Amino acid sequence: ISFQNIIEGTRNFHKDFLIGEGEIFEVYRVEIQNLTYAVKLFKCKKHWKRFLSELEVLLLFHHPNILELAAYFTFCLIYPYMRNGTLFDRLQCVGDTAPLPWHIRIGILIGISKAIHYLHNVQPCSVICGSISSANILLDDQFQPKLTDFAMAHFRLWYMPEEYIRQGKLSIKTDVYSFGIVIMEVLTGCRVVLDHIQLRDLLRELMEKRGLDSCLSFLDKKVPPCPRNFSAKLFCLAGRCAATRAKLRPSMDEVLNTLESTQASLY
Ligand SMILES: Nc1ncnc2c1ncn2[C@@H]1O[C@H](COP(=O)(O)OP(=O)(O)OP(O)(O)=S)[C@@H](O)[C@H]1O
Repeated sequence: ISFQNIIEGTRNFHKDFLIGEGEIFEVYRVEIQNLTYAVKLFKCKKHWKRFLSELEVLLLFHHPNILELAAYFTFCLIYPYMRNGTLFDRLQCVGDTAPLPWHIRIGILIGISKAIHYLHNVQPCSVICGSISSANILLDDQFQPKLTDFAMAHFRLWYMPEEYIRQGKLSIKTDVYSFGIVIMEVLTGCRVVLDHIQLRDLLRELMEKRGLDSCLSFLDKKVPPCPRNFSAKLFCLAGRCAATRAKLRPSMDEVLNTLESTQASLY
């Protein structure tokens, strides 16, 4: 609420409160009364335009699965603290946390797809998210997912498709492509790059040569296998989302409906 609040809430930015740091922000945990926050300390015109883009999105649009801006000062942005961390960290079991069970994994994918579906259709101009990734998906105390990072958003590089890298093109289908790779991480528990090939290339090669049921062998070993058709629907959906040709990718609306029927077969 005040900046004085952030100094006290961090014991003046003591290291005990430092969460981490990226390219644009230094990030601290802040305790203000009986709520916990993460403050992203704005640390180059490129940097600046990405700060504005983050502010623009979060001040105008709101969704249960988008991490909301609570306050800002101007230089910093304050968000509610997400105690279960990033999807990436949980898939990689950072800190020796237990692997996520399938019903949470599919719930995470559904929530994020709703957030993207909402952003792709907000009343004035639609929003292309631009930085969809397992790192930018945060998780609350019940593993409800929260989409974050709109520094690359636009109104209409492992996660980026060819037509973006090669020709600068950007669309609704950009987010679908990135989301497809996230599904691949969620199914396998692998990083986007493997110990040195890309997860997307490995799964696409396997699906073309050996069909959808052969990916069963790449399901995350740290849980018992999900049902066969759950796996096949999700690998299929991931492969289509990550297609090289944008025209082959489903809309996020169709993705959401597919994810939701996939969840039903789990129950
Ligand atoms: N609301 C939050 N709750 C918990 N951890 C958070 C929150 N916001 C940021 N973090 C973490 O703080 C650390 C640093 O954040 P980053 O996302 O790397 O910052 P950034 O400067 O926006 O990043 P870019 O993408 O590299 S510009 C990461 O480990 C994040 O997961």
